[PDB]
Amino acid sequence: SAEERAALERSKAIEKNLKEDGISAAKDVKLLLLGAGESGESTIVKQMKIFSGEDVKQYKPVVYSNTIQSLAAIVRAMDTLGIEYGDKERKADAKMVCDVVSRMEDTEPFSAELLSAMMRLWGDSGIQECFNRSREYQLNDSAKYYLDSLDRIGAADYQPTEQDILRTRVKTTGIVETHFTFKNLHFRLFDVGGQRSERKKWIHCFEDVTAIIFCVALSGYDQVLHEDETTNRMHESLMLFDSICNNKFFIDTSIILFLNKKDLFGEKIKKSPLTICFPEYTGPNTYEDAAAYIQAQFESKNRSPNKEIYCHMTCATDTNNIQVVFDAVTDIIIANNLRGCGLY
Amino acid sequence: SELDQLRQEAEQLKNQIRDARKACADATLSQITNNIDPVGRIQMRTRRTLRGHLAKIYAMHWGTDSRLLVSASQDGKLIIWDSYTTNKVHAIPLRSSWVMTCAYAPSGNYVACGGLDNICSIYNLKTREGNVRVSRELAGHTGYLSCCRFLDDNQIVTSSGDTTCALWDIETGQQTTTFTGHTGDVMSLSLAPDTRLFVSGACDASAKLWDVREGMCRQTFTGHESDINAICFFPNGNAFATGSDDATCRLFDLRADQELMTYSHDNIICGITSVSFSKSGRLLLAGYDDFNCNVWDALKADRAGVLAGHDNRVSCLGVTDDGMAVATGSWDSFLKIWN
Amino acid sequence: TASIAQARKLVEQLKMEANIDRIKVSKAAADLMAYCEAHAKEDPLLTPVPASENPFRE
Amino acid sequence: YYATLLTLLIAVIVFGNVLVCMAVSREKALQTTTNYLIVSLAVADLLVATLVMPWVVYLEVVGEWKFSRIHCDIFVTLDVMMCTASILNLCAISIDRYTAVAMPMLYNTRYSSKRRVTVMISIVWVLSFTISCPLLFGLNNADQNECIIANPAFVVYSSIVSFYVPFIVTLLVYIKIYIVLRRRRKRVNRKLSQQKEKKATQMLAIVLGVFIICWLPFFITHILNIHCDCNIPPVLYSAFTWLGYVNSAVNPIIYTTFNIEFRKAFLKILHC
Ligand SMILES: NCCc1ccc(O)c(O)c1
Repeated sequence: SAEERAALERSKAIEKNLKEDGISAAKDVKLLLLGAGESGESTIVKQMKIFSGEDVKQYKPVVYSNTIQSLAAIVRAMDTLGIEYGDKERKADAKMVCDVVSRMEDTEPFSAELLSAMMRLWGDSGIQECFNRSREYQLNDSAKYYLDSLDRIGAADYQPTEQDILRTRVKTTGIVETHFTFKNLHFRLFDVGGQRSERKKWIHCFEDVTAIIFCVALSGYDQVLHEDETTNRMHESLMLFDSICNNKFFIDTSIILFLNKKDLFGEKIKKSPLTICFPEYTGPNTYEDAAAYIQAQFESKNRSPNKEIYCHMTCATDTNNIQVVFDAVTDIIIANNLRGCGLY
Repeated sequence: SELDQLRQEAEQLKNQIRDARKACADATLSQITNNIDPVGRIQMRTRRTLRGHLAKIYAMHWGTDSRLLVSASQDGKLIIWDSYTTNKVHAIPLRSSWVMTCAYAPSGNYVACGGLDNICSIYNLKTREGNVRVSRELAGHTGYLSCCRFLDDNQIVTSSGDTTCALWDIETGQQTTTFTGHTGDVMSLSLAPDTRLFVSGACDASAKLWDVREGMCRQTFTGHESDINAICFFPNGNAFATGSDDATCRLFDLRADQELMTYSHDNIICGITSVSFSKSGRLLLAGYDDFNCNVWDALKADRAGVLAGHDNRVSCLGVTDDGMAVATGSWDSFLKIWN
Repeated sequence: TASIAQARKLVEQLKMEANIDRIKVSKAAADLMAYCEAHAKEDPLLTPVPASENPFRE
Repeated sequence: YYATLLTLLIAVIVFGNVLVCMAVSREKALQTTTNYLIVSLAVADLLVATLVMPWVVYLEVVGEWKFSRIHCDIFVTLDVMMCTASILNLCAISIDRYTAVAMPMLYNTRYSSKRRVTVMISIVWVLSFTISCPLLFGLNNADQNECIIANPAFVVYSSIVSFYVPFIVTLLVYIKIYIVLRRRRKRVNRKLSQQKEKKATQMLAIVLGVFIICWLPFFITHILNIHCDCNIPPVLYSAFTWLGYVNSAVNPIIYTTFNIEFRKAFLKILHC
């Protein structure tokens, strides 16, 4: 039938787009970033990210829909709090905004009528009072900013952003994806900082990650927080490292280990050099030997013949971070390809 | 002082609940069903294979017409399939590829998904353009979304890795009710046939029966030792079943406030990832980590048959409303329709 | 004193659940069976549907 | 009448190669470009052992080809086609390993991976057909019960295209892969990782050595026996011809017994 042929044409178009996307998506490198504290995670991310307009250009319709949904929330605040508009006609305009939101039309092109009514609503002292009473009814202050500038959001039709906050996504928390390129490789680094939840449940989703980047701090050799119940950062870092190293989903996934804060470590070891975390350590009270012992403590956790740990010492002011990851990734991929052939 | 008095009172109340349980737990389904015939051997075969995902499939759900199937995978594409022809109907790109749950609205107008980004995204499938766009984003969770299920077009129930569930108003985009009382991450939700009650399973292994309108936990059930990964309701709404990492499935009755039956086998050392019931409730299906799905006789605690066409862990199961077909999905990127 | 507020919430939840009425397990099991038996003839997975009727076999 | 002593060679060639085919066909871990090329190699060896070797035995039993002329033309054509396909599969394996090291991002994918395997296998069988095709008519010039390839028009062409070009291809590529592995080994610089490189610097030599020793003396003789009067008795020519099939018996082990996934597949197949 003609109807089935039309369905087949739609299906073929879907399959074609899915295949083209899969083709481009596969040409990449995936890196998972882990640590057992604040560590050097933020340092390594800032260093790796040497896209800036990418999100700005892409979220215009998001800021727009947040602006309208918030304005409807303000109208709800208006009726909940008992704050009236000076011009009672604006209440009808307030209803229009709520209907736009309740109709799920707040992402649609913004008409002249919507701009006229919303600008009339925004200039009323009762809307500013609704924000003044935002402590009773919860309102979005960023949307307040965009509403003050609503004339531009509407009249211009499109503008990448009016704020450099990047929507903040403070609540987004969760997984933070950092995209970058270096030489001829693209990378996606997954900074999983917001998952204050059980790792067993979410770790499997990264089973196919090309490599794991693990950041620890050398200065943590004697750094004990009250939250750590007398245990120092070095031991928490080693326990997490061992847990991930022998995880059933990462048996063959290589680890790139960064030992950060080498300057603070080298200065701190003048007093009590590595005695506090590793009381059994015996050797010169020097930067090189203490660092070698710590690295050995991390190296000893690799129990798989098909896995290796790359180690590099860093400093916040040490910019040689992107080449180290690039080279480690190259060697990881080569090793995996060599095992495919079985040479090696 | 006050803390010790309250802890002792809590222990006394738990003991009273346990004794109240013993007052009724003087029978079991495994004995009363000795008077009925077994279902016999079930030999289901695949009738359709659905290809298209390039990554592990994490979620699947059947619509109310028994024809349109929705699935989601690590590719970041939510795909709506015509289960009779294998024709694809929709492919919805996601803003975040870390998707773990999806649902299909009973009206056929909306779909939902979410995952590790802590945002529940509601999509409108019935548009004038013919394209599918995000209709709403539900923000406010502080952990990953483990299950999303629609009650109606304007109301959705979410569950997250933040020890809580919530009832969301889709049109407003805000939480209206929250469900607290869990201590571990919550893994799954199942809604009652009448939409008024729902259940949740938790890492602490205490599944709970929640009152949607009251906003509180009405009943707490225990029995598993490890995390509960899947939960579903018995078709008549008076019973539910859970699957856990203990390679065990358990059937509970809400009015008895009891565990009725334990499903286990000596050769099952893999956990349960999905649980579902047939239209009559006679069959219980569960997906396992050994790349198959066992079909249990829900009234016998035995094995009715096995579906074993997958090359990786089974991630999702579903049964049509009329019982005509069973769908499976796994980490091998394929979906299968069994009959 | 957060642990006290938490203990109070736990005590109130247990006091509520302790007063829920209950039925015998044998009755719940009998009702469960009655449902399954009443609709057993209607369930395509227990009573296979012929290809002329089954939309996946036709 | 002692040709039957070659029966075990046929039995060995088929046995090892069927295990390879089953190792892939019964397993999903072994689903790589190298495993597909290895299976193609195993197929070429199974076909030479099944379609050609029994007639090599028949001809050795009775030196007179007491069979039809068409049957011989077919036999000769298949002998050349299958030996050429085996050599070209060795070339395809070597070049795939080169891609794996020289351009690691192209190897570790799925779309270009399937395209490269399809092209390499197709070109191997297309060339083996093209090269053996002239033996189906005319040039064979068989006489009475003797139907042995000895036409310079075909012998020189075939020897160059079926062996010397494929020969020079693998050795430079394998040596280059070694140069890359050695130069990286000397920079990466715990004993096992160097040892793992060492096994590679030994396994590559094995692949090259067995190829060189099995096929080289045949093709030199193959050309020399027609080029000029020389001391090449039929026993030497036949011994080198048989060595050419010994290579087919050898391939399944050097290609599959070093790979742990193949070892596991074999243990499953063999109930071991
Ligand atoms: N019998 C060994 C196979 C063979 C024979 C003749 C040839 O020209 C050739 O290239 C290969």
